[PDB]
Amino acid sequence: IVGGYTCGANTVPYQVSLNSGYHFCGGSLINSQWVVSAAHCYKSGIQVRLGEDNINVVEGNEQFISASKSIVHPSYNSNTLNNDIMLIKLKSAASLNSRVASISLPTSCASAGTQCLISGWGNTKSSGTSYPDVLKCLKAPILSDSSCKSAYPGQITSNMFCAGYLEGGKDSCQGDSGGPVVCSGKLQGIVSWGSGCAQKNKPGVYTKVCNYVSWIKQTIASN
Ligand SMILES: *[C@](=O)([C]([C][C][C][N]C([N])=[N])[N]C(=O)[C]1[C][C]([O])[C]N1C([C])=O)C1=NC2=C([C]=[C][C]=[C]2)S1
Ligand SMILES: [Ca+2]
Repeated sequence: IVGGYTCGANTVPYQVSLNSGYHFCGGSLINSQWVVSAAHCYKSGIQVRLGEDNINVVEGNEQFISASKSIVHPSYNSNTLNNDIMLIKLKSAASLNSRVASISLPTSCASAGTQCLISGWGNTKSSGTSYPDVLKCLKAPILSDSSCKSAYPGQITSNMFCAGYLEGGKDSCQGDSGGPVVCSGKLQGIVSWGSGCAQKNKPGVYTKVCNYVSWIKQTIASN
């Protein structure tokens, strides 16, 4: 997260870190046994880390649970990142508490202009590299589909939306993928991609979760 601020220990209880010997992507807890992340974050041997703040220090509120299965969206396209979403099941149910909580799925898609909270342990510099150990936060509005497609002509599908500021300086970045975009108490986006980080006229692109609620509910119910 570039241009954001330190969230505060466990102020984002649904935020999870996907670990394969090191943090490689973020994710969102949707219930005690399931996590939502980006399809491009898929890999074998994933360990979900909940209740984290400083990912390099065991502070006392974390729960490390191995994934038992991963399900990449049936229409995921690794080249264009269309349908960039995946489900990860925990080998054992997480113990839900105030610092480890699930985030609700959308009932309807959010409108442009709606303010959202984007979070992650990604790079904090737009022209360099500096990874934070504590969770970073960023308030960002959903941009019109017009400004989104204008910035990325021919690259935006109906399964993506842009959020951020066209002026640049504030945005998600590498290390944030798979992470949450929460608006009005619901998971509306998943950190997906973008042109560089926090660059003017190049806002962050996020998977549009509202288009997948049906798939998520049916998939988790059958697995
Ligand atoms: C993700 O943390 C980043 C998030 C980038 C957010 N960008 C924005 N908000 N301006 N995404 C990657 O860097 C993606 C994935 C690839 O398809 C290409 N790239 C683009 C164009 O954004 C990460 N994803 C990966 C990382 C490391 C290795 C593989 C995927 S970090
Ligand atoms: Ca920790």
